Amino acid sequence: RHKILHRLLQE
Amino acid sequence: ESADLRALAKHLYDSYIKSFPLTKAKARAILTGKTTDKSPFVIYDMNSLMMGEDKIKKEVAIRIFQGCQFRSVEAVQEITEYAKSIPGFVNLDLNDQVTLLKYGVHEIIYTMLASLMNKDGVLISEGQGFMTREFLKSLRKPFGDFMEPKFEFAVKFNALELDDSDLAIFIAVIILSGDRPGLLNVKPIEDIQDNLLQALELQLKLNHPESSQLFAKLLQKMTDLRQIVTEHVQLLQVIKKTETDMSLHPLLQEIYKDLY
Repeated sequence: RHKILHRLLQE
Repeated sequence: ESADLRALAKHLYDSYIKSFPLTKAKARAILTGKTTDKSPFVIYDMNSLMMGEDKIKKEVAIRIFQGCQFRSVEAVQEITEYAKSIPGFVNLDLNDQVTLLKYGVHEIIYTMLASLMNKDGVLISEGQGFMTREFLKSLRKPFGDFMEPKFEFAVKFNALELDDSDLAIFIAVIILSGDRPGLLNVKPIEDIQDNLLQALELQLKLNHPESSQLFAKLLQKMTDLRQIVTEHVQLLQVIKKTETDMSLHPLLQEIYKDLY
């Protein structure tokens, strides 16, 4: 869950 | 000491400038006329909206709402890059970074939307449109009620006369709120916030030495912001239910589900 938020953070 | 806090203020300001395309400085230059740029196309009604498709990117209320939706997603992305520049943020537990953004981004969206607003309307598409307040109220319900509380808030908030360099620190303080539901490890969040809050206070004394207790006025507004956010989640809860011909963007779905 929060895959996009995770993706934006890990970028 | 003072010097360290000034360096934090400046690091954040530089980072704010990079992360956010349209600053409050540009936005005020546009709104008062003092820029030498082409004035924003004014959208005061159904026809002007229609003629103004060329300057911006099913039924009207719904199309506006979905435009507002596109821009939010970009804001969330800009705010996320800005957070990652707040010293110590990326060293937090990743689930805590997520929680902080989840609960913070709309509070920063309303803070920063006020930069784009006067009592009559709001700049859109990076200052090249200007959508009037009466037009947004005139929308059929529930869409008429959507933006008006953001205008009410902006009007009071804009009275504090903050600039970009103040706002850069204020926004960081909001993101590092140790009382967000579900945080795993509060103490390191609070340690960073304590440091930002001292940096904000020093900044407000230096940059507005004739304004006394701006710092205190500004903290009181951090609670106003949670209201407008809760009020906003519930109107969106209503819109999710009473409307069908429109899907919420997935990123905004992440943020809003299990929220306040």
